[PDB]
Amino acid sequence: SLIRSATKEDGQAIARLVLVILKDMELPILEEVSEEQMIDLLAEATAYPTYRYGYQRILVYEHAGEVAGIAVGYPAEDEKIIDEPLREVFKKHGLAEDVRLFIEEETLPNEWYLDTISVDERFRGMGIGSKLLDALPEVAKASGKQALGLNVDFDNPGARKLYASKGFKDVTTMTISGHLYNHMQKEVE
Repeated sequence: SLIRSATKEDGQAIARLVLVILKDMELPILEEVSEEQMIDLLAEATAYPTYRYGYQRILVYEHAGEVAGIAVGYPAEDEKIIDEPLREVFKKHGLAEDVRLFIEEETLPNEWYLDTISVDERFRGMGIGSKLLDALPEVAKASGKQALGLNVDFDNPGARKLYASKGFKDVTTMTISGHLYNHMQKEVE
């Protein structure tokens, strides 16, 4: 029902969705910090313009006036600065600043890079991811980028078919933390 860019008040909702990703990565920080505290830390980092999951980097899909899914991405040149805000928030809260997060080696030069499309578990099976993805060319374009890019795991040929059908084309191959990926791009107006 509504697609809009995230606001500062979408912090907790974005943080809940991001928690799912962390931990699916099995980040060791989740053994040391409770879920509730991790959500608070993430939400606070959300308020930084440059954060990986900063609201300014995020498109929201609103279903029944509630955050149902988010699409998150950034210019490729921003990849080395995106995790700094979360390290700053950790330092503020007395935690070690050098928590293991993402390996920052996944983009190609000159794309708007799609980091994640995440759909709330309560709203699966409703087309939300695929609609968020339809909205993304205009985001790349407004960013001055002529390519929108992404990585799909080799063992996700279903997702890869989905992106193919939306105009994405295989461009390279990457290995990140043992997993192999197809890097795909779609040209933008």
